[PDB]
Amino acid sequence: IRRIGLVVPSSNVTVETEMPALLSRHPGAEFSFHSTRMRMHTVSPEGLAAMNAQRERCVLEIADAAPEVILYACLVAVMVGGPGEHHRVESAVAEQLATGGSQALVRSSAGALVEGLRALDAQRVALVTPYMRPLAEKVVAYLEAEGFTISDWRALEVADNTEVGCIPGEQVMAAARSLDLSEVDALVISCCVQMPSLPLVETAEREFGIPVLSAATAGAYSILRSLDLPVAVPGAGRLLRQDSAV
Amino acid sequence: GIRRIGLVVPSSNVTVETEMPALLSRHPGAEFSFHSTRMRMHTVSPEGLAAMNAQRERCVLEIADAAPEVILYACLVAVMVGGPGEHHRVESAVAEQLATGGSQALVRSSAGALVEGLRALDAQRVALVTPYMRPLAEKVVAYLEAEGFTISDWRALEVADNTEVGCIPGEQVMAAARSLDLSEVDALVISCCVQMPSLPLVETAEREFGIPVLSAATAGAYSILRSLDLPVAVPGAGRLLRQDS
Ligand SMILES: [Ca+2]
Repeated sequence: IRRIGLVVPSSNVTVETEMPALLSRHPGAEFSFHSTRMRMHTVSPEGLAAMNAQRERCVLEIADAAPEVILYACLVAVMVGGPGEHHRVESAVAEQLATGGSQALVRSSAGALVEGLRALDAQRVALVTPYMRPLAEKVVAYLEAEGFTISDWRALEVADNTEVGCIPGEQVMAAARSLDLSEVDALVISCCVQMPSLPLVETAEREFGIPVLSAATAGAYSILRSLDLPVAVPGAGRLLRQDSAV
Repeated sequence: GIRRIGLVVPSSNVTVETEMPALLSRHPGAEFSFHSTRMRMHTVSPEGLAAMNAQRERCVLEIADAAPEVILYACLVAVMVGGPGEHHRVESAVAEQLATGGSQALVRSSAGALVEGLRALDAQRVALVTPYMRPLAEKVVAYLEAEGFTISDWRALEVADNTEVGCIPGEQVMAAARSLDLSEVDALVISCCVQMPSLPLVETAEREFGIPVLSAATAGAYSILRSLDLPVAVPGAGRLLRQDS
């Protein structure tokens, strides 16, 4: 049993749901999940700001559980900091654990997404997101700093975090179908930790004929690579079954 | 046996072609050949920089022709002036040019190799020496900050002529090192520029400062080795270049 530490916005309900679910289809490894929450309700530069300020407390709480990896699941709070903020966040967290002899590895949803995209050899990218436009635009800037080209994106503009957790798959699929994907390497069908997408990932891949992924499947990828386990997890798109194919 | 390295250099750049073979012919397990094409530039300003960069595609066909095993785009400041993550885009563009027309040569840029080498060292807190004008020096800093490094101090020698840069004494570079505070620093980038001479200074720097030092040239040397899947074991220049021994 591998203990995974989750740092999540208090109103987030989708990471604690999707991570266990797909990681339970792993061929030989078994996992357990352990959360600490940072208070946020409205996804705004101010909502993000007050949340992010709680990190120090959360890291301390979750390290008490001695997990093998900690996933800092606050994706948009990282990216609103702009170019390479996931490095300085992951670093800050590592530094903090180093103060107390924790052995935990660190990954973030922002890092993982970059990792999944690079694992795909993706250059041209499209994304679907529930954010307001100004925020959607920040996610896009951040990705372009990582070398990707955002050809097309969609922002459903749903600011209340609770409501984001309730976006139906059909709203998400429709936005995805409105996209021009002809010149696109990968579709990030959920660029948000909160917006559900899991039951969609595999089907979208089949329909669109290009790799599909989300913050969650990419988190699951990062996690698996960090614990040296086979990425051979079925039904969550090609990203997650790289070692079954090569 | 002999591994064909490609160099795409600024026309007035002199150091890359001196240092890259200097250190790389010090490998006990492989020998190398160097070959280049030139993008004209005389003034290291946003103007000349852009007009140099516009020459990339011609340069890259020219060198493909020789069929290098790796093509080093040899510009650092010319890459970093174009914004966070520019090296990815430039490498991608070159790479795509090559495949479009046969060549399988691997692609690396100094800017890239710099980060790769900082990262292989496990550096977070970095100090640096540059020849540049401050406005470009700050751009190089911003670029490295977006790559997740903390630039805790830097010197900027402020020498706009690329020829002046190359004629740059070890009196000056070594002096700047000693200038910077390094009591929190993990790695020295003793020269951020592929034009500014640094090498004789470098292996000593480490033994002097107790810390991993490097430069674009050495960092590009490291990156080349890794790309060619050769052991990194090159003398006289930092653990970075001798970390497999
Ligand atoms: Ca990067």
